[PDB]
Amino acid sequence: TDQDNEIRATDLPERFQLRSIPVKGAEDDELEEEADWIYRNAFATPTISLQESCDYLDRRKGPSTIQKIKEALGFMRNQHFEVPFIAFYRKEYVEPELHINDLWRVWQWDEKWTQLRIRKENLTRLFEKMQAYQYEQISADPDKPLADGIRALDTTDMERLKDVQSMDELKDVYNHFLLYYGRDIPKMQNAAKASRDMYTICQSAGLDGLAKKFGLTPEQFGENLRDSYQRHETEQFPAEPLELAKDYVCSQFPTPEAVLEGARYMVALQIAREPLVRQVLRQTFQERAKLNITPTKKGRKDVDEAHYAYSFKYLKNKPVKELRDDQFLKICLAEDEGLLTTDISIDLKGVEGYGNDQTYFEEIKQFYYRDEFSHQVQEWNRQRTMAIERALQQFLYVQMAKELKNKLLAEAKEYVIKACSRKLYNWLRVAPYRPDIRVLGIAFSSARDHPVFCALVNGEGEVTDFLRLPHFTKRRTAWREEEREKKAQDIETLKKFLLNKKPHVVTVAGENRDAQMLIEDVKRIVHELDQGQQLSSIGVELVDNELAILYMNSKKSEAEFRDYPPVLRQAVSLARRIQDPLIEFAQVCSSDEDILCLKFHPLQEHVVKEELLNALYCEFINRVNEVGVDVNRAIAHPYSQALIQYVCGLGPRKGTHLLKILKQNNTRLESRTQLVTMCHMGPKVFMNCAGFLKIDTASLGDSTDSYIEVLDGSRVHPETYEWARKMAVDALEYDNPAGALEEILENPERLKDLDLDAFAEELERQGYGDKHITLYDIRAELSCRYKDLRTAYRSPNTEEIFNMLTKETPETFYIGKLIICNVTGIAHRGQAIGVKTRLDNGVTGFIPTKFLSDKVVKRPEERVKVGMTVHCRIMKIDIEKFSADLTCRTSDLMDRNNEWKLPKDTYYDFDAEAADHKQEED
Amino acid sequence: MFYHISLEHEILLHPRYFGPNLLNTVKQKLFTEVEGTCTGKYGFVIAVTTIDNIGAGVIQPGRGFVLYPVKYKAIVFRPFKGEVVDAVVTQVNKVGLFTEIGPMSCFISRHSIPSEMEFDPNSNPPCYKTMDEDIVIQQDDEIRLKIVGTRVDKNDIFAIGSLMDDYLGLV
Amino acid sequence: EEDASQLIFPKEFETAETLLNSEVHMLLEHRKQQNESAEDEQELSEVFMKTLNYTARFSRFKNRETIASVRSLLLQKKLHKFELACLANLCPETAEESKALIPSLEGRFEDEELQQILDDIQTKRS
Repeated sequence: TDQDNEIRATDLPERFQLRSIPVKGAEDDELEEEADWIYRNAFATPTISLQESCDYLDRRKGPSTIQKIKEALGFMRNQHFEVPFIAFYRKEYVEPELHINDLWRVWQWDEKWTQLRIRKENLTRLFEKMQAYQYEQISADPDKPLADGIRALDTTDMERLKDVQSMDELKDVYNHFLLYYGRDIPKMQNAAKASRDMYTICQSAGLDGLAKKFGLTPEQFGENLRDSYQRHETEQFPAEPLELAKDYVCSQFPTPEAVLEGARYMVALQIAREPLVRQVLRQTFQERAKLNITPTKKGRKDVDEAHYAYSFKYLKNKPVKELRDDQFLKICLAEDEGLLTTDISIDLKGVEGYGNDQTYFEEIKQFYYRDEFSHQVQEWNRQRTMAIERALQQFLYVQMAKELKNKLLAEAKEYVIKACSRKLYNWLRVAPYRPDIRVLGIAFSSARDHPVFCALVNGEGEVTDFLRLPHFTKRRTAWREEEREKKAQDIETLKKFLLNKKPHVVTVAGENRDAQMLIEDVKRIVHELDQGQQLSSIGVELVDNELAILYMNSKKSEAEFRDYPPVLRQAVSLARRIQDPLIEFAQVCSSDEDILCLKFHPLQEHVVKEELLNALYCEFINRVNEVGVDVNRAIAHPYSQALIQYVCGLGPRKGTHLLKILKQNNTRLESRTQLVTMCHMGPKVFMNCAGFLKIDTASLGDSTDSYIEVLDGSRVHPETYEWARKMAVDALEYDNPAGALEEILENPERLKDLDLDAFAEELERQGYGDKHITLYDIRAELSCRYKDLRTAYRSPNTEEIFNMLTKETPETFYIGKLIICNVTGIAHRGQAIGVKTRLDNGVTGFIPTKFLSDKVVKRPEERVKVGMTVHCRIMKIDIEKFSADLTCRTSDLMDRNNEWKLPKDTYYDFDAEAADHKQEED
Repeated sequence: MFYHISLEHEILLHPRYFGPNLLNTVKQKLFTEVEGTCTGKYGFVIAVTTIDNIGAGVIQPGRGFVLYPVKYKAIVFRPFKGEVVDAVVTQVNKVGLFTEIGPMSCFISRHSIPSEMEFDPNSNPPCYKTMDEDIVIQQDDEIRLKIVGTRVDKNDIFAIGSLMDDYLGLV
Repeated sequence: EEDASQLIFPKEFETAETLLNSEVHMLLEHRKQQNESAEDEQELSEVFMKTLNYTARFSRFKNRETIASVRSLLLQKKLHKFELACLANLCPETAEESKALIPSLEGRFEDEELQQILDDIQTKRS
């Protein structure tokens, strides 16, 4: 499409262009307002529910971050600098309060500010148009006072619109505006064009005039609520409500009681729609809201101990503040399935007699009350009481409770997305394997008959040779002779293959518990070679094959290796992953949303897909820019081309176009300058991506006749190349620019002698700003060019191995859980100690004889047989040996005392639970 | 449009239930059968109110089963072309608006929306709006729409609505 | 080829009697009450849930007394069932609004008495 061509040509970051709301320059005043607004609503606003900080980069913030946010906004809005560029080359302006992840939050919240600003502008035009059209009637006949139904759209309403700081407040203003002027707008449209429900019933009948005689205006009452006292004294009227009611009696409201009933609705609705009243109550709900849960007929039988809603099956007076992590999301999901019903309220339920149990309605009843014993006052007081009663229960309670649930649900979903981001970051932070490279990836299937495929990949991840072992999964200690013979032959075949190829490390898929057996066989084979010193030590590692499985399923693997079977294909991925997890993850995760196929969080499917995807890709951008991308390597190795799209300021389109020109010219990216002279890269795009693209200058050699810049293979941005050369010159204490820079790289030990503190002032003196952080980065690059900052690879620990092989987690595998196991034999030590069982996850269970039955057991043989299925409860878990103590006693299964069942919610409604099943028995 | 009509349905009975509770299993099966179905001739069937009568079943030779003609009065929701009804907005996007009238789901095309409304991809909640923004329709709003077409799919009629006429908008 | 513009309907709507949204809501809630007491019963279809929520939300009248009063009121006028049900369910607030909503209504009865009937419907709401 022509859009891609425009993006390719535009001199802006691709992600900036792809933003739904175009990025526009921001004035200083706008930046100040946005910076304060972003800080208040993004960093200084605690969540209603309990959410722990997800920040992992740190190895809350005060007002000082407002200036940092403003600097970040200026770089993005005005200078069109993407987040990676700011976090890596503008640290002095955003750090230490703002990091790369925080800058993403500011960037995300920058979008939110723009849309809110636009809406306020639109509402301002509507308010002005109504303000003018309403004035038209006054202009013609100023003498005639405005009718009671024609409220004055004064500047107070206009200013209130200008003071809106959130969408919720905006809606209150908009809803309040429509209540009084909503009816007349269609007349307003025609007049402006040519010149160029239950509420309306009370207005037509004239009850609005009666509505003004109740004692206070909606704004006045809202002030009383805000200050929690009688700031405005209700004005009393002589005639009783009924006496004034008969005046407004008509065909629509025959009886005086109906007249008052209709008038009462106006007061209740007007109070509800008052933004000040809504604002005050909105705060009240966030402070005293409580959650109550009662299971439905469906959930009363579906929510068992193993159900995810068991903990909160019954909830009574649980404050919303107590909710933590994604607890609310599970509650909502259970409600979505019809298992339970929720309720958000600000008053205690079934807690009668508790001290200060008066409901919120009673507390504010005196804020619209007249303290007099006269009969007329009591009638008016009674009339006043019902109006607010209608206002709270009918409108305010319903709307505010729904608003809180959405706010609570959003927080729960945000935590899930945060959890998904954490998992991806850990995977991408693993550095390339460093032997104490050629990698032999071994993969196997859970089936016994399936063979074992070994894939060998050179240093650049290119498959050079592979090995097929039909009977490697068989045990060398098997009693049957032929199995040992079949197993033995495969061992030597791998032994010869290892001897010749000499792989640096061997990776075995952690498909299941059988992976451990393969590890021992491979390690033993390597030990034999190392025993005679005929070959150096070869590392043996266990690698999770989840990503390898995805590559095996992905159609991309078919194109690359059509003839390679699926088991062999995943072998390549396992060997490739250890070489460079970042490249494998980026290559494996394509633009077809294959990333979502990975299991990041159990509830990752219940969150917004776009929000989840954006967070995940941010980790790739952060890691890819930090690690850097080599264009020349990508050209020679297509499978590594997936990293260019994540490069700062390039995106999928420009990144793909960058390779096209280079391949079209049949040349290499010898220098960063070629990105402009040859690839015709815009100055703004070059600024964002020049410092994140690496060129292996040494690999070029003498074949590159054109000048080769040594600094091109370092994080030092081209803008600071002169600074780096000056730093090198000072290190050697000269008294040429290209000589000291070359010499200092060979012997950077002299860099420590540099006084970089003094050099900062000289740049500051000549108008360059604070660059102390930048100078330190330049010195570090000279010491080591593009040093890898990723965490060093380490073998998986016992906890990870158990999860990797058993595919189990503490949440799903815990003590007291009811499980199903199959008896495989009797544990002996004639004499027996119990029954041995195997779980579907590979864990071998054990049932002691005493726990084998409620009553005494004489011989376990008759109780159970080999292959029998027995329902058991977990007592102990041994992840190291993949063992777990089990009990199958009938009393234990019943768990009358609830000793084995998981803990319930603190505010669990046990009284409701006891009554529910008690009525069931009857 | 909801309607109360009397329909007839023949239920087959396995000899398993030729017991004291036969007439009860007859009505139980009728309820399980008709309820929830949809038909072009009678529209959706919402519920079975009463059973007018159970005819004498017949024994079908060779087969074991017995067939009963069960005349029954039920609630049906049948829309019509040119009918104005209330609807509930359930999803809003750039293409248009999606509403529900009871069981039926409706989609409002751009040619059925007044010219004043315009699509706005920039808004966070996508919606239909005009410059004046006198009326705003978003998810969960109540609208009044004119039915413009009927298309039957897998024994499930689906309709397309319209709001192009005067006085059809969020009230 | 059956619609409110033409009023040429099948033999079936000739036989059957229409019901209003409030009556249908009442009937469906009664059915739900009877179904809930039922044990070991194929639960009510999700479609029924959705229809019930829809009917309850837009129920203009709340009690059986009001429904019966409205039924008698509209039964008094010489109105066909379809126009009666459409006016009762939508409940137009203005005579012009109802004329626009139901073209069949205009040209049939005078507007002063239509304003009277509409105001009666409004007064019936509670």
